[PDB]
Amino acid sequence: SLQTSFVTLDEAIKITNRRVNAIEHVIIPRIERTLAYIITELDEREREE
Amino acid sequence: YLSQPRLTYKTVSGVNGPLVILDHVKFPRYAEIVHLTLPDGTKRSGQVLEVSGSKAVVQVFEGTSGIDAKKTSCEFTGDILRTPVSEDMLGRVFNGSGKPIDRGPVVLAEDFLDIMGQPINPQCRIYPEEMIQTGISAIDGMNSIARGQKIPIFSAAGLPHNEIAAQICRQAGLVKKENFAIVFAAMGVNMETARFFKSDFEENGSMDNVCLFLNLANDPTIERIITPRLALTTAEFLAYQCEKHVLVILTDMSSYAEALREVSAAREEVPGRRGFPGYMYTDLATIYERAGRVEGRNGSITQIPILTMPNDDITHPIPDLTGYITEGQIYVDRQLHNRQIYPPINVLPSLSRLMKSAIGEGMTRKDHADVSNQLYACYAIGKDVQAMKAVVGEEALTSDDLLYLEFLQKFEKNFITQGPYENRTVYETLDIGWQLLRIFPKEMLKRIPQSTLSEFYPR
Amino acid sequence: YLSQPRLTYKTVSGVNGPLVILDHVKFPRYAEIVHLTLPDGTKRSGQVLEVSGSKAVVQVFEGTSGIDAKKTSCEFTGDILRTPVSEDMLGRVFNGSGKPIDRGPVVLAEDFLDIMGQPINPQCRIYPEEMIQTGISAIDGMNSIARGQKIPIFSAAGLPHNEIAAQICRQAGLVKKENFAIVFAAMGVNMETARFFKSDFEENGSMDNVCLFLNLANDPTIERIITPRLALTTAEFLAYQCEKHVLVILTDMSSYAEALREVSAAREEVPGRRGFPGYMYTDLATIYERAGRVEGRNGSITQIPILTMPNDDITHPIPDLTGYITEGQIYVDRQLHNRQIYPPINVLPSLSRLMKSAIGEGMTRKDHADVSNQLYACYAIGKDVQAMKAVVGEEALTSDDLLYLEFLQKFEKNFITQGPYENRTVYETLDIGWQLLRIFPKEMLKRIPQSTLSEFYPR
Amino acid sequence: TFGYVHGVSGPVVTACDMAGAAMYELVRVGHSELVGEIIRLEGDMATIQVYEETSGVSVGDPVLRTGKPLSVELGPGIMGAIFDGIQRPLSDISSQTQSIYIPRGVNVSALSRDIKWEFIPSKNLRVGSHITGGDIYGIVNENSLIKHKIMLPPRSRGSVTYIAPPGNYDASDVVLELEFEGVKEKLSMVQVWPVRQVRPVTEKLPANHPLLTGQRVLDALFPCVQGGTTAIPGAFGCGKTVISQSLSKYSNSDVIIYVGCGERGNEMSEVLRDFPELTMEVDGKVESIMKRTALVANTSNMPVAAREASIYTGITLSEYFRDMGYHVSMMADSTSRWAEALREISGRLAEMPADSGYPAYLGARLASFYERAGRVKCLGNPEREGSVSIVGAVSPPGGDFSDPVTSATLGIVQVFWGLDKKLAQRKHFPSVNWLISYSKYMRALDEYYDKHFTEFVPLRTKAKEILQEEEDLAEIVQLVGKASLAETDKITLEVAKLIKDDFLQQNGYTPYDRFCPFYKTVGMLSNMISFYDMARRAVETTAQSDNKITWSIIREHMGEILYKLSSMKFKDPVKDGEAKIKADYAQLLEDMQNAFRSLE
Amino acid sequence: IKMGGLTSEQYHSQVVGKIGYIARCMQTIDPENNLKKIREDYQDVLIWAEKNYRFEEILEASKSGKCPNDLDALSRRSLILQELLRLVSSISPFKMKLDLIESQYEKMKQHVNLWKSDYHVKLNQLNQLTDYLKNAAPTPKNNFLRAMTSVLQMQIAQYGITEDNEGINQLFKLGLHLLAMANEKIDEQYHLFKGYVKDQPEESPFEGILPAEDQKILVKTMIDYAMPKLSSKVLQDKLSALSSSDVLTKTLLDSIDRIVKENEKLN
Repeated sequence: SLQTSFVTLDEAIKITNRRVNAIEHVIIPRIERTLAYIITELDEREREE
Repeated sequence: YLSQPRLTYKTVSGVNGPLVILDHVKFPRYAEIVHLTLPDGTKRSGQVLEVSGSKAVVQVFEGTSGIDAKKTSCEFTGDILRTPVSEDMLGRVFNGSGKPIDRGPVVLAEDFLDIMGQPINPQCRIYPEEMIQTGISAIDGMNSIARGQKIPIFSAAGLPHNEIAAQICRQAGLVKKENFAIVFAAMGVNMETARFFKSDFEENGSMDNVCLFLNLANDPTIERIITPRLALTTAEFLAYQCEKHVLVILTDMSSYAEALREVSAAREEVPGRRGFPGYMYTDLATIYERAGRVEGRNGSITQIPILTMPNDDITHPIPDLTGYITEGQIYVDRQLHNRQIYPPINVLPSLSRLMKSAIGEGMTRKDHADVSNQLYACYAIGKDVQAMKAVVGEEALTSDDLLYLEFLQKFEKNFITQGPYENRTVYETLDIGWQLLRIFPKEMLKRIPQSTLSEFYPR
Repeated sequence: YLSQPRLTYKTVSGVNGPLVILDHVKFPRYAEIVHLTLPDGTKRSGQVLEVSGSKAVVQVFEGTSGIDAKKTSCEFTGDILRTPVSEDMLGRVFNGSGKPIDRGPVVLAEDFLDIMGQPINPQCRIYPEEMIQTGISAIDGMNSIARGQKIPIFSAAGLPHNEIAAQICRQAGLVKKENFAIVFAAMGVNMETARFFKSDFEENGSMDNVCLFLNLANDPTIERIITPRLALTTAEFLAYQCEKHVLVILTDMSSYAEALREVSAAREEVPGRRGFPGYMYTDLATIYERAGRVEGRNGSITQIPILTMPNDDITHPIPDLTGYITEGQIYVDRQLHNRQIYPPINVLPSLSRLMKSAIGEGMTRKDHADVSNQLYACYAIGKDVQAMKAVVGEEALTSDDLLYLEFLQKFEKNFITQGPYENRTVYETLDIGWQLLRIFPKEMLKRIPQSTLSEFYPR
Repeated sequence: TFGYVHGVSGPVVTACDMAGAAMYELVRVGHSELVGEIIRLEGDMATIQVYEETSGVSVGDPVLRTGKPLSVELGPGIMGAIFDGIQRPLSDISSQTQSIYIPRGVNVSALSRDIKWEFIPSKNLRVGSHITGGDIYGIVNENSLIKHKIMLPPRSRGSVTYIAPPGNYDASDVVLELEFEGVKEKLSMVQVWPVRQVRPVTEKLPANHPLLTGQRVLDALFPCVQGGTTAIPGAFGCGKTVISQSLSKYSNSDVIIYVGCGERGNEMSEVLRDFPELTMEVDGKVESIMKRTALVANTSNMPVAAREASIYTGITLSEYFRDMGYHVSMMADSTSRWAEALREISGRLAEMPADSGYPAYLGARLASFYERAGRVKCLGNPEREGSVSIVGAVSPPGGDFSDPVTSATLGIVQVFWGLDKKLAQRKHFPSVNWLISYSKYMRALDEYYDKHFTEFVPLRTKAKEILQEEEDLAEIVQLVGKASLAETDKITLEVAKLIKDDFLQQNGYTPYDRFCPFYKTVGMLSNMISFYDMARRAVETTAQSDNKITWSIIREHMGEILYKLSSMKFKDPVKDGEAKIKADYAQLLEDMQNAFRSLE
Repeated sequence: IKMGGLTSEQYHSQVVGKIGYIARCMQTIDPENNLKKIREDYQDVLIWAEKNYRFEEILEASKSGKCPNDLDALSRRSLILQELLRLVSSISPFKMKLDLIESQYEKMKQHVNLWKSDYHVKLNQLNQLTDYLKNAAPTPKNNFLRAMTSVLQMQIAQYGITEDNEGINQLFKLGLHLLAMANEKIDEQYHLFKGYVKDQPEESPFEGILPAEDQKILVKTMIDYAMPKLSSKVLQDKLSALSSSDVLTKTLLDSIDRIVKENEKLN
């Protein structure tokens, strides 16, 4: 029973760590770059006005 | 009638872009029409944009290139732009200024109508409740058009908005429980687009009932300021006086808005968003609001503008202010076009504000409203499920989420997708909608009353 | 004293928006107050916005509607706006410009003070030190306000920041282990909220301390500009001359910023960041920095500006510059508000920089700082444990996690949740804090020195 | 006397020889006498915003200098009248011209002077009696519903030197005549009042009575009051679809004034077609809604100056009928189109804009409009209390919440029924987003509720708490998973689904849900919250016990109870009377209690 | 300085307007000066009306403070008289006694907020019924409402309105229910009218409340309603014989029910 739970937990931990790494290395940087670009472009609109 | 001789001024005081400012003008008339004879005899026409004492800021339609002070002769017609209109304008091709370009004679006026139009009393404007069976299930099924409505086609560069407009033109017709006369106003359309539309009308045999106003890309860009009004004026003459059910297509309101911005920047007016004139809303409204039916008349003017959204941005001032005026919008999507779907109509952002009163029992069928509502709801939920899948993966999707994805796939494959020459009657569109809704169990069709689920679902 | 007669001019050269441009003025004074009579006898006030040569551009408090050249007269008072200040204006309701609206008499001046005031000398200001108790546990026990601090309240539209302001006005006072006064300034406050403030202060019996300035939303906006200056001139008179600890509550500084924007546009200045004046930082500093203790005077001026964070964006210029100028923040949370907690003051993002100067032996009590620190730590841990429980499940939680959840619930139900008319002395707030800390055993209160736990933990 | 046109630029004329002209005064520009309003003075030249198309207006054209500002004719004939943005009667124009076009410079009287009105003076008045502004000196039987009380104009006063006897009089006949300081002023039944001036009242009282819309979500979660100031999105599916006509058909209000500031052509046609055909039950008779409704129709292609003055005309008519002692519910179809008109006119005037191009005085104008609402002890001696409840529709670009018009609105209005784009896409109507929408009249309405619906306030509190808990739990259910939820969390989620789908979801096209009486709303919410409390009691009490109860057990046991709670929304007040509905809901509560007693 | 939001000129005009309106109300509810206590309580404002002045004279006196010029106090004092006059007028044919009038006035003046008083709501309901019946045309709904409102006015004059008499509450509720009921619910209108005449303690409620012609018309209305679906001409003749009754009565309705049951057996 312990070893079965051990294998299942190992797989689940790997999947969840992959999810967290994917978020914090792909999704969050993407949104941060989008926000920086949006702020810059709104600054440009204000400059043109 | 105006019997007094016109006054010709060689007093041009300045030229600035499309504007020609004259001085020493005897009682300038705002919006008056002027005829500029250039030194070499080239005759152009313009409209007095503003007057200040003895000055007059004419705006030349053909452009100011070649105009010089001391020699250009501006003859003031003494009247606003009154275009000639006749019933035989159907089956004719004119440039943006209304002159023939089909090698026919000049229009023998049945009447002279102000291009600005005559405002119609709202008390006697009939509410359009007759559906137009365009044959496009993405429009008939979910964004139905009522005869007399203003409903643009929002698209971008490279999308098939011209093809959709041609399909609507050649398939538009009432729902079977009077053929449309098409008035076309091309503004800034390349030669390919104008040739496409003209060939489409000739091939489909409708040219006898089509009046084309062509202002190609090479043509002057201040001329397209009057090109739509001209067209609409003719439409009005055909609709409210000749009793013809007119369908007005305006190819690129984006190019018309660019012409407006050009004139505004030349005038150094206080700009609006993105440099467009602060009064773009009113100028666009004076064009869009000329659709609809009226009491006592039998004709109508269905209006289908076409917009090229810059950067696919539906918040751009042109599409934004067009949404504020027109009753809905048909929205051509770049993603669907890239995925080779036709028509690439995205039914989530598009709507028809006169669909509710045009569909239903007696008009089309009992289930039309509910079927459309449930299709829209399922499509939105499927799009959200797709967005979630792109992040978390399909193995984490429940059975209902897989059902939503299957509905989305079959909806874009069977309902939206459609042959360019295939006109699906509203009933066939609704049958396809039901075949797609049957993917879900009745317990998941929350937006369809049970009285209709028990009648249409089990089949 | 000004003995010379006032000059009245009928030489109105123009009218433009809110401005009456008079000409042939004898040595126009900038910012002069000028009373103008309309053709029909209606009297209005105005302020000389700009001066040039012999001209004078008078921004009229009311509108320019009905004003005309050749008949409108304009008497130049010969002096800038000076307000009459006394101690008798404590317990009075004035409008934005100082005219009483409680059916009482006009202020019998003890002095005539220029509203713009002068900047308090940095070398004469003293560190605020002791505490001003607002009766609200969420800020008495966790964000206490020192005598001389400037600590704004941040909220969005619809949150009960005005109700919290009224509660603070009704309950504010000294710790008390008749030298206290409150100067309430309301700007751009709709009629309903102005009536709420007035009737609340009158009914609850605290009016003897409160001087109330009400600038309704539909009252002139230049009156909105001069309202906070009237309020702070009165506060300076009461604090630095009458030597009483004044608390100035300036409601909806966002409305004041809007009025500042309107006046800037009237001056024809180009918009600054996010549409607001470039000098808004200096103007907000001019308002806020009229506060603090001073050398050799026993009075003070605490400030609690209240802001409606537009779009709940802490980066907006008004909240941003207010945080740059002030010394703390009290956050009114939409989540707590929706959960029906009053006051919905979030204590995690809120802060009071000078809390340490406002607590301790002889000011509030020995254990104030330790109790506050432990309450904050346990609240943060409770939120964290709620997030964890949401993932692991209630069973998987340990005993300490259950204790932290219990403390979180009882803290939001007993400490934060107060009720509008529940006035808690800071000692009562600390007693409640200790009741909540006695959920945990002495060992988990790691942020409270044993010297304090041995004294206050028991019982 | 009269100036001359010096220049023309769109709607902005500039007329010379206007030495003595007053700001915002009315003038007639051109040989067709187009209405215009002086917006700026420069020496002896006046800039004029024209209220009609200026095409063809030539320099040197006469400019007649009328001495009055933009004002409306208030008197018999408003009810059932369809007006242009500047009081021009569209129906009378159509009848007089016999054509479908609005002639340029048409000068038909706003109120017909040929209709004989049944006028009955206040019997207690007499020759020599003292009267003041707002005194009801006669009543005109305008129609079966509205008794048009003829009030002395504000800022008028004196001794009645003649009061006409009861009879039939034109709108032009001299009906009263009073002397003050020796000067004799003769008053007919129609009074001219500037649209931009607030009509005086004795005292603006607090609003303390709900203004019942037909929607449960709006009536319960985010109440409105008589004399309230509400902002509502103009999104499709909601708004003009149900709420406006639902307020029209039945509500606490006694008059409806509906102004189409920037309405689309065919949507304005829809309004003008539907409204004259709606009916309501009054004193056991079905009567047309036009008998107590007036419409100020202004299409988007009409002149921008008219679009700017449309809101003011509407609110002035609403104020006039408020002074009568009525409760006038006003609907501004779009304050966003009004703000667009202000922006365009500001640009034409070459003023410096605020953020996003709007004039920096947009907030001031919105305040001047909205704050004219409220409940008031009307002027005049005969004591009465009226109210004007403004509901301003906003429609920002792409649902922007930072739109300057919306931002200026939120600082003024006390109610805001925000829009959930997700609910609209899902077709959840009304699409009110209950997380940012707010109503500041709950505190004022506590007095009304604790006397008429004593039990409603805790129900609303618990409903809001449950909805917020569901909002907090859904993030976690979708981010991580549904397996870790406690039983109480499951109760919260499923009760939130119940409330959202069958108490906050109201289809306004059905015979049973077109208008939901507040007794129905409070009874339904009482049943749902009673179920919530009792189910939570069960799951919590049986926790830490052998016979544990879980949400699954409850759902499986009493699927009938859940179905009945779901069908509670189907009760039809028209045929299922109030007593019947209350008895049915009490029976549902009894069944719930019995089934939980069996479970326990 | 603005007072109550009005320019001081408008405030001082409103003061004299209120004084004149109070004088008019007093002249209306008591032209004979019977209500001496009320006259004394309002004497300070009626001095300017009993003695003849000009509008500008009273305005100047108010501006100088000689007149009572607290517009809020004047508004309250005028609202009391207006409510009393509303009570007197709504029952104009059924005038009440002096002592009752003065007691009603005293309870008014004692009330904290007369506008929101239950007294005001009851007067609003009575005025609603009376306004409905001012131009009403003959029909069973309108006839029943007229009779019921006449008896309601009688009871109001007898017991005033400050006393929440159960009979008056029943009359209010039934009259409002009949008013709100649709004109096509004839059976329900007759049901409510007969239920009222049943539940009135008096056996013949309308003996002196209504003119003889209307009493006979009500009896005729009930007889006509009973006429259809009668199995025998003899029973119709018996209905005609019952028609000889001068006014409606509980026993008359019981006789109608007896004939109805006879027809139930016979039909």
